[PDB]
Amino acid sequence: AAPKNRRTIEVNRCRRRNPQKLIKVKNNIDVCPECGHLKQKHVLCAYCYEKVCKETAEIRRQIGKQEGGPFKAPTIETVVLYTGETPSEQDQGKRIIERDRKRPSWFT
Amino acid sequence: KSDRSIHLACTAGIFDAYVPPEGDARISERMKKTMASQVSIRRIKDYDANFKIKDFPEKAKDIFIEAHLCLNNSDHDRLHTLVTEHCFPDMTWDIKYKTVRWSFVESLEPSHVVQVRCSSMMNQGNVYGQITVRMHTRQTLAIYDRFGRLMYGQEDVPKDVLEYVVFEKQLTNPYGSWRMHTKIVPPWAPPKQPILKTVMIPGPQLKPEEEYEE
Amino acid sequence: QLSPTELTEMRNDLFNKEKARQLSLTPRTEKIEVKHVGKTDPGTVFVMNKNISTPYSCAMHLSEWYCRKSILALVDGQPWDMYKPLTKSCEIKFLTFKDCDPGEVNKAYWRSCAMMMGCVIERAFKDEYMVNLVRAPEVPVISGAFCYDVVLDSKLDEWMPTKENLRSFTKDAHALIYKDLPFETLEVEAKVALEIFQHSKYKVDFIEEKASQNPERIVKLHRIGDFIDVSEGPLIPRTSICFQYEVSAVHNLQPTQPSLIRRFQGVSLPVHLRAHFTIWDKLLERSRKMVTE
Amino acid sequence: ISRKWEKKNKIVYPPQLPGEPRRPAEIYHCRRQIKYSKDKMWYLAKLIRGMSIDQALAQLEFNDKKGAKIIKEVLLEAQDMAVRDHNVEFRSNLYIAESTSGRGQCLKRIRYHGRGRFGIMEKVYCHYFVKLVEGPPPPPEPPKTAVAHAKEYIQQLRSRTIVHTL
Amino acid sequence: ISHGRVFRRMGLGPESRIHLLRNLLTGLVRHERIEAPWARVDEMRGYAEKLIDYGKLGDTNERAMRMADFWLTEKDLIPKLFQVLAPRYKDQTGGYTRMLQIPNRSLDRAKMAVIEYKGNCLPPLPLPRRDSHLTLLNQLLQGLRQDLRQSQ
Ligand SMILES: [Mg+2]
Ligand SMILES: [Zn+2]
Repeated sequence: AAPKNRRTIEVNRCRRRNPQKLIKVKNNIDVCPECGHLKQKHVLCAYCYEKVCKETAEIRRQIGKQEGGPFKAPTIETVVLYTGETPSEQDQGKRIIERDRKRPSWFT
Repeated sequence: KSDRSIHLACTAGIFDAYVPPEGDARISERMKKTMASQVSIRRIKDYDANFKIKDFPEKAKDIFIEAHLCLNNSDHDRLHTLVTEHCFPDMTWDIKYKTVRWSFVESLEPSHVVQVRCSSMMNQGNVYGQITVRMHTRQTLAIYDRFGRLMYGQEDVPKDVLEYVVFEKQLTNPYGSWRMHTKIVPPWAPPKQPILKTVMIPGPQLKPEEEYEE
Repeated sequence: QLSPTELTEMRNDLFNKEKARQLSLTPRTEKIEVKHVGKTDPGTVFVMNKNISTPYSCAMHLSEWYCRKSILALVDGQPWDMYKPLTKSCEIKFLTFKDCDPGEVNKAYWRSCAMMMGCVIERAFKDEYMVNLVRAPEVPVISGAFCYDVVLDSKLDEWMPTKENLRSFTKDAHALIYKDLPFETLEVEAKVALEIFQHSKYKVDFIEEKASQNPERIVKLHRIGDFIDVSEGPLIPRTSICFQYEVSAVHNLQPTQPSLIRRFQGVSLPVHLRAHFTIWDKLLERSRKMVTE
Repeated sequence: ISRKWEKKNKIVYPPQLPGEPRRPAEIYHCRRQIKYSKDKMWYLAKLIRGMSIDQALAQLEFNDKKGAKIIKEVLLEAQDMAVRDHNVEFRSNLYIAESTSGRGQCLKRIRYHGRGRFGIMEKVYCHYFVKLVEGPPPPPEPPKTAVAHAKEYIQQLRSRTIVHTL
Repeated sequence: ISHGRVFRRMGLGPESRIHLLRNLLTGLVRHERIEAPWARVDEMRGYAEKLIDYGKLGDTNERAMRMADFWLTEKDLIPKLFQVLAPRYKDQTGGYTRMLQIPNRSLDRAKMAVIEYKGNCLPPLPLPRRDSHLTLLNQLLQGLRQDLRQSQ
């Protein structure tokens, strides 16, 4: 089957600018208040999540350096310590992951 | 390695800049500064024996006034005639799409030839002479936008200005002329008239992994 | 005796002349520096105009979101109106409804709603009867209602408003909300507030006690359109912040002599914290219940 | 090709009398040769027509299109040139007056079909144009009321004349 | 018609569906927090909850041993499961995993999700928090709660 006639620009404009084809305005945009950045109400904030991802990427690099090779996952729990504190008396039999920076304020 | 080189008409430096004396505006070694100023006066007299330092300050006042009037009506060839090439862009670029309404009211006291220096021979065969003149006059200014609304100053109100304006001539130039080279504003100068709009200075833009430190 | 119309424009004229006097006292432009020290967009410097610029102007420099969500401003730790001019180079911090401690924002909101209800009462009762406004008690948010004390006519000493009358009050308040007037602020001399409110002995007593509590005898006046009132503190920017509004109940106070003081109670909720129909009905019933200070 | 949008940005006005409205600022910006279709870029521009600048930036940040990211960059640099060179007081006090996409210079490549047949592919390019005007966004036109409809019907009925006679 | 169909059609078949979910479960047990497309995260979340239940059944159980052997493909995570994760959740009953939505993949605009085991050593996610109790609406509802309390 082939077009019997050429569709005009008026019919084309009606089809292409029908409101179903247009982009719907989003109402769920909110200012994430921890960093003042735009987020959607149902998703995580992109800025805060990228912050957490870069920090945990450094954590995982340190874990890999301490592990030293594949197939060596520990049988004990793990805690992360920064510079300037000692491991607490609850973190006795836990693998220590040391980080060379201050503890971030959002990490407790 | 072509024979043709750039024939500069001026420089962009001030030979032994006149440090403004403190309290010169507040109040309504001298032999050494005087003999240097007059050494350069001798050199300029040698390269042109028809210079009167007493006859300079009214010509400097003129060059100032018609330079700012050509700045008023965007008369760029006459700005080149009365204004050095180092003086032109920092006089025209910031007003390229703005309307400047400048006027000269009066002079509070006559301008004073306060400094004369001269360059050395080794500047590509060219010898330049610079003269710093203290100007203390009364002027008006009203800078407008691209859209004709006002930026800075007031239309009619005249205010006092003090300035150490420095002129330069290429003495080795057969067709050289005395043109405005720079202006020395003192480090102790009073603060400028405030602008009529508001400015936000943004803080440090932070990548996510960075932390704000005060 | 002055008619309600003419007392209205004379109060408006006095307010406008005092505002013009302050603007003439600051005739030349002057640059102050404002250090935004908020958690978001930290360490941001504005170079504002002295006694002309507003925290709303700072928010408009930053973004539209700060304009639409910022209800109060902390200027050097003190609550500041969003349309109140800045005097001194300070540090600013915008406060919204959804902060960790929105208590100051709540106090400003409830004071604004009380002053709106007082305006509604004053321009709701008839010309042949007499209305006087005593004060808005600083009632906590936890009580559930804003109270305005009104001295009414001895001809209406026996009269009790009906449900359609309360709904008419609510409709007038919604008309004010739709009209969307800014909350204009004026820090004024106690003398000047006295000739503004000279035809009200209760307003004179309130102005005198505010002048007694502060050393310089400077009180705070607020205006929405034509209604001027003495405030206990800062207010919200615009009446359009209010979304759900109702004048719930009217009560008599216990001492009938020497005069009958009627406490009007209402309840309101902003756009940013609008509630559902059922939750709003329960808040309505609690607001209809008695509130004692 | 033509660059009249940039020349529109370089247009200048005479100084203003002190007794007339303030003539709000106009800022013209464009990006040329975008590897994107002008129709899809039209959908994005028709989305951000008439919005405030921050509303447009929010919508483009949470849209899912390459054109949305490109237009967001263009809007940000237009806002920067607005409050850097055109004396716009507040960076949030702008709205999008004009926002449209045009055709760019494209390229013809072959598309190998079956048999010995072939087609011509078009490496489509497009331009994006934006105009930012200082001030709050204009209010949306309120929908026509029944009072206005009755009024226009009565105006037609009172504009009736006796035709084809004296 | 897919009425009452609880399982998604994923991969190249049921083979590839179970193998994809097994690889996601393995990554989750190893790193304690992974990101993946939303549908895959949902299915793997169900499997992760059941796997922690088997770990709490314990290593001496041969059935739990066989299940962990199948569903963990590196054989060092089986000590990690049976001696780390089950003792971490010996007190909880079924709330072992947390799924949150992360916006969109930067390439094909896929709906993204991050799934973690609760507890952990990693930096915490920016979890969505409810409004503070000192908010205006919350203070009115708290006063209403008090009024009902002294009423009854
Ligand atoms: Mg498939
Ligand atoms: Zn965030």
